[PDB]
Amino acid sequence: LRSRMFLNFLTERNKYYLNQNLRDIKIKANYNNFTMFRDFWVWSYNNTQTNAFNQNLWWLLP
Amino acid sequence: TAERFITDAKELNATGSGLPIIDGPDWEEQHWAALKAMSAGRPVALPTPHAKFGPEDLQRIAASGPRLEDLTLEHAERLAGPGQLPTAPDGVALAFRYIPRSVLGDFRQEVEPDWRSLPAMSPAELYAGLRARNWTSAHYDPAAEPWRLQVFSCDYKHTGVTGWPGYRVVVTSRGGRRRWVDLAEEGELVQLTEQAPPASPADIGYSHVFAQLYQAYEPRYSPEALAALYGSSSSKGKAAAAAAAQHDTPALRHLDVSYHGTGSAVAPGSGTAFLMQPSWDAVTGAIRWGLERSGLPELRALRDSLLPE
Amino acid sequence: RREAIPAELLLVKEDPSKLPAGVLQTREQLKQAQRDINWAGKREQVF
Amino acid sequence: LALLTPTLLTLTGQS
Amino acid sequence: GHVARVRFYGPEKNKVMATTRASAPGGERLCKVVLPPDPELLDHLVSNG
Amino acid sequence: SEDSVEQEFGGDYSEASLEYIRALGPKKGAPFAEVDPAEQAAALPPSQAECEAAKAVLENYKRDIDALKTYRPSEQERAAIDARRALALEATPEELTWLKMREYYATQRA
Amino acid sequence: NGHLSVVSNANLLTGKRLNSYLIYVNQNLKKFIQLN
Amino acid sequence: PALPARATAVVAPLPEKNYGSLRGGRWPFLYDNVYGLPVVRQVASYGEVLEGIRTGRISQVLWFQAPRAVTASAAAPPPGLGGPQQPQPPPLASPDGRCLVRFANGQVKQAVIPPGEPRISQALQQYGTAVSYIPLEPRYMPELAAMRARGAQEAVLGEVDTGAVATPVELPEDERRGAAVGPTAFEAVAAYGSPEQLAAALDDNYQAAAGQVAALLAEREAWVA
Amino acid sequence: AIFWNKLLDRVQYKENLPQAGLVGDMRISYAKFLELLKDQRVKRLVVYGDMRTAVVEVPHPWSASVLGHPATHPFYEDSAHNRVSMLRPNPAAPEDVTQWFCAEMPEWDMEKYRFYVDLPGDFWESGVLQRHLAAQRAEGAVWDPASGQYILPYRAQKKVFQVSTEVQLLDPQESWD
Amino acid sequence: ELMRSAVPAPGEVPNRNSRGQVAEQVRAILDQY
Amino acid sequence: QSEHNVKIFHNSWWTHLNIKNLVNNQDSEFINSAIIKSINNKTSSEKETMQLLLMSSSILLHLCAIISLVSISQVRCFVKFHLILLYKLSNVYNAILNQLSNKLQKNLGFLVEWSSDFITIIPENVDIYIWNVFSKIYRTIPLSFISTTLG
Amino acid sequence: LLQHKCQRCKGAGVMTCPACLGGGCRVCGTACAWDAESEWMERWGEWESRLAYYDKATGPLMDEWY
Amino acid sequence: PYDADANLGYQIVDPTASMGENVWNMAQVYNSLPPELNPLRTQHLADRGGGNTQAAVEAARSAFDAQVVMEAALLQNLEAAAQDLPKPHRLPPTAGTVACNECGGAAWGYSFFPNTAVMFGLERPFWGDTLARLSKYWNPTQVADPARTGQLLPYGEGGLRRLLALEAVVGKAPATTGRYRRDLELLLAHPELRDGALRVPGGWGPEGGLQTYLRGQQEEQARMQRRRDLA
Ligand SMILES: [Zn+2]
Ligand SMILES: [Zn+2]
Repeated sequence: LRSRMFLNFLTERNKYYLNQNLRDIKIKANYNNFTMFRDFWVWSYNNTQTNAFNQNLWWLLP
Repeated sequence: TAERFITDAKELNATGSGLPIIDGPDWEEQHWAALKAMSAGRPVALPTPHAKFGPEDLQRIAASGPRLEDLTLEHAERLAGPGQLPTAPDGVALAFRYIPRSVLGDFRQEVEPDWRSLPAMSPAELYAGLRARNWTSAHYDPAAEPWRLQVFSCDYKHTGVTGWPGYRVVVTSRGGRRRWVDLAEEGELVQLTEQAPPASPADIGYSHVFAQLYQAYEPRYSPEALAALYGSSSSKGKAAAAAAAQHDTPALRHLDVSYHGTGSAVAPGSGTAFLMQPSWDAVTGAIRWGLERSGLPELRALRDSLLPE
Repeated sequence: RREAIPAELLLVKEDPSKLPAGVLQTREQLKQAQRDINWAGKREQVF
Repeated sequence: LALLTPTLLTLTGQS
Repeated sequence: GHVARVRFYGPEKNKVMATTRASAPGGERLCKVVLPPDPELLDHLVSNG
Repeated sequence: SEDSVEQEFGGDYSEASLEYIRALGPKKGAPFAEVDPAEQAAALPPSQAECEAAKAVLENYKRDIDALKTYRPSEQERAAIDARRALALEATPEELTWLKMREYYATQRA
Repeated sequence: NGHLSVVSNANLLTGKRLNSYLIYVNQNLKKFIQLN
Repeated sequence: PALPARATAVVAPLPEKNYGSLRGGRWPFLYDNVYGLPVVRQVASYGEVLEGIRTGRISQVLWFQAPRAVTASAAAPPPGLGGPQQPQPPPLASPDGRCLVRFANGQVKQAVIPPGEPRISQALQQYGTAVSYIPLEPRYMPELAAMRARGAQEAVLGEVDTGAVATPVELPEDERRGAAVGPTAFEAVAAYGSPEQLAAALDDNYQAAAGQVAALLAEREAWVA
Repeated sequence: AIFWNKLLDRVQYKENLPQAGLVGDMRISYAKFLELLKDQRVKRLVVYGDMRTAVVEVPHPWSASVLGHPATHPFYEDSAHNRVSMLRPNPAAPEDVTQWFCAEMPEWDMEKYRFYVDLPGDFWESGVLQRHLAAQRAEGAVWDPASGQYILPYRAQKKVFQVSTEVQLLDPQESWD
Repeated sequence: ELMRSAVPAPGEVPNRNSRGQVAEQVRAILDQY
Repeated sequence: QSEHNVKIFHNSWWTHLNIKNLVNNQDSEFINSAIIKSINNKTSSEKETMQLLLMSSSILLHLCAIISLVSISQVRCFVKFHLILLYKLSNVYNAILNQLSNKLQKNLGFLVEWSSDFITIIPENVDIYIWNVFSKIYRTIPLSFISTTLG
Repeated sequence: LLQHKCQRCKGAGVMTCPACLGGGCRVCGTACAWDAESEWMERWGEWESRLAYYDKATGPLMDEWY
Repeated sequence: PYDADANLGYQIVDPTASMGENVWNMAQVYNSLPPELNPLRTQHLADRGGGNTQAAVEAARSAFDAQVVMEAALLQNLEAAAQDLPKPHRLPPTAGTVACNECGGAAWGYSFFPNTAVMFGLERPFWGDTLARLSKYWNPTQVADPARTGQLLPYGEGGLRRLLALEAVVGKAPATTGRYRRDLELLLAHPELRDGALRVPGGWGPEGGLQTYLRGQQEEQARMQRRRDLA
């Protein structure tokens, strides 16, 4: 079963062609595990979900 | 409408990187200064024919009229040069033929009358008058005088006051006198092949009028052609009968129709168009352009602050 | 050096009396057309 | 506006 | 002939509620339809009882 | 022949798994954050063939440029340049492009 | 059916462009090389 | 290279005409001013073209065209979303409906017909009279706007100055628009100059080519190392 | 459920706009849509509330008929696991496979593009949809008295890649904004 | 086969699940225990 | 027949956006005429009466809507909160900029209000200013109306 | 309440070109990006490839395999 | 695939936190794009050779964002048309329609005048009225008779030439799908391709779908049979 699933995902991603190392940085980033400004931004955005003022928050992230 | 690729050294020599572009007054203003000097009486320079005619051509043109061939020029714009890629050892040019707008003279559409001091006619009257000169109708008569119709569509509708919807017809009769009809408000939608008044003579809009204008120009055949295509037991006999049949169009004796657009006198983005319809986007973009011209050198104050940074 | 062409190959020849009935516009007609063009020019600004 | 409604209602084609 | 009744409802009467006979796939149901401006539907409705 | 997958695997499996594996993509590329061979192949400049071929055309350029420096015009084309510069000052740009169209239609008509 | 609206004189868009000319001649020479 | 005509005279404008379809006809010259081509003087009506088509006396009709501004095209997301620029929208038929009509006997007239009219459409289709569109001239086309801008921006002829001639000269072939109808800078400096200018300029442009290829190879060896 | 399942899609109507078969700028043109309509490639037409916008549903060409193409998921198979196909060689016009007859696939088994289209402001009073409806619904079974039997004619069957159109109009009042 | 309805039934339409729904199913079965 | 669930997540994701300026490529005039044309066309000095009736009805509709809105208590709370916010922010701006202004001349809490009633914190000269400005703006309506209607 | 609609198109904003309802018409619009029927499965392939990345329908099994 | 970063990361999102948290994690390092468009993959190599490695990927990112914005706009229009509202985005005409001349192509607007038909709920036209209108528009009438008027032909042009196989059985041949004819033929020449073990990607041309598998099979069988010829 684990095999089929891999073959399917592989062919679906490899359909791309029919027409440094990234993991280094893609490990290095602040992910909210499910440092000072992140939690403030998150709480503000979650407490301003209903109003239009929320818009001004969007221009403040990287 | 068919163009050409050019890979021929002697031909690329006479052009190079592409023929020059002729410039001057745009096609709708070339004859202003010349005509005004003409009527003023001063001596004005002569026009020189194009460098492609020669002696034998000017004799043909000033004799019986110009041909289509006397107007089609061509143009050649050179692509990549000599030392770029194989199969093109010296370069290639695009050659395309075309006719310019200047061939049309000082000809323009009919001028828009002054609709204030002009007598009016009801649309029902125009509908009856077009039924009169429509030989496919039941109310036809061969005694009606010829009518000249000019149908105007407004063009300063979206810029400035006084624009109008719909069409405006100008009728000219035998005496040379004119009236006009205000065919705004398309009355009731009917097909082009419709013959029935709308059961309320206030329901005449350009639908019925254009139905009658389309029906009046139907060709009328003589019944002998019909007998020839009908009775002949032959097949190609019927074919030659339908090929040799003639017709007449009474519409060429009663109506002459012309379409015009009442041109505008205000540019859709000019300054006299902003005073007539002020807005908010207008002033914002206007002072944006103003700062771009005047104080956008703050784009250099950027670097001026980035030196102390 | 220059080349010369006759000027009588470039001036067109017309016949005012050989034209259809009402093709040529009279004086009052041209004056009306001029007044109309002026009105078309100044109407929107006046309003 | 209820007085003017039969007049304004011709902008849609209705009664 | 698998519908018994239709009832034109709405303030502008473009929706109809349709009753499906026992001779229909799935027995009796009440089904709502929004109709296009088709000038041929009334004859097709009456001439099939 | 003898390309990648039957070098690394090769005798690792029967010929069945050869086709089996061969049908899942070229090697591993842009969909996998890699740098494909075809896209990297442009990131290399030309070789020394470029070098001494362009040096040879440089030497030919020097040869013919000093050939130009030892050149002098003839007597007939000199009077031709006389007439050409005369016409160049004694015309307008309009007549300039006019005779340019004359030249183009001359080369085209024949 | 149809409609009979007509303007007096078309406004040819006269009164940046380097990219336009670039893409133009580029597509032209691409077609040229793809002819043969 | 024979210099063309250069004349002048006083002429009386022609009487203005109103054929119903168009007004004007005050032009007393057989050609036009900015171009060198004959102007037409005979116009057609609606019924005239309709009958010429019905009886077959008309062979082919041609329409003028318009630029069709790019914002009014639906072949890609709009310019403003930031995608790569699309080449060009195809040009529209004549909005004002000008047309040149071509007769069976070589006559070419002008008329006004709205594209898509009811009767003419059916007549064209039934009788198969040829239809076509007159391409746009390079001074109006939007892909050659840079070329026309330069033609109105550039200077016509370059200047040669060695101290005794002050010769107007052509532009290099990589920038020469029209042709080689005047003198080249090569000839202008070699026949009206001295080996001084020859030596200096040819030395510098040769070393320019040499430095071109030298930068090429230097950056190559900077890459490989 | 029979109640709740209904009421819930009244309050939550914005969640049920199609999000599966529409990906990017998935518009078609009015002429392309008209052409697809005339030749029976549109499976379901969904005209919306204002009647000036539509979502065309067009199956993938290999998921339209029951051809055993090895691009359709193996829904229907034999004992020896070979997909089934339902071709019929058109005895009137052989030698051309695209004019053969074949059954259509159940709508709940098609892979579908969901294209967007703006209708003109005179779509209903031009009669294109009415012409199509009348053309496709005016053909059915027949009785042949020459051979004394019931008969489904050839002009009433679907050639390869053709489906039957289903027009469905939505109710503006079913929105509950 | 002449008097069949061609409108199948409110019933014989089997379920077909979207992507979000297969994700819901895969979660609710992977942590069934 | 299954049963469906309420979806509480990134709900529809496309109303989070005001994309009109991107799609319309920036980087209502046929309306107010068809209206007046209709009331002129369908229904001895009658058109002027119909037009005055239309304009009065429209202005009154907008004013009645606004007054009916602010006649709700919680909306008064809303406007009071916005007023104290704007007052404090204007105070900050005023202090800062006036101080820098006389510097260039040199060159050359919340709860005490939020829990108290409105009129005791605002002076009366403010409302007298508002009233004077209103009066001065509209004090020429009778003469303009009379001149307009009478030739 | 304040929204009005053009009465001639009925808010569509766009009328029909009958010349096409029956090298072609030159008055009526530029064909859209999806009129090319011979480019359908290619574009669909590119898009489904791009969509395969974002997908997390098989998130738990991929996670426990990792 | 979690290490080849071909799929989204290990635990970037799970649907039980806050969309507030789930975005922040999404916009950390270009996780909002797949690898093939990510510029981090290409920022290291850009050379004299092509100049496309950092340009022809930015020219693809742009089309990507354009398509995403177009989807957002089309969905806003669909939401405005699910009710009977006017659509907010006025898109240019297409290959079968022209712009309305009366308006600019702008189809509506705000006016300060209350639009009495919406306030009084009289917007939609009462089905029977539209039925009558369409029924009287599709049925024109001819009140004149060819008896007096000398017109025996119907309206139109070229009537004389207007009046000069198996369409009555099978009927018309559909001309929109010739591009698949070839493929179908192959699907008949090789029945074994109809088994459930094979899953071809899909497409029509020789470079897509069934023909790819056929070419692979034939070339590989010939290749390794000629490999048998070496020994
Ligand atoms: Zn069209
Ligand atoms: Zn409109």
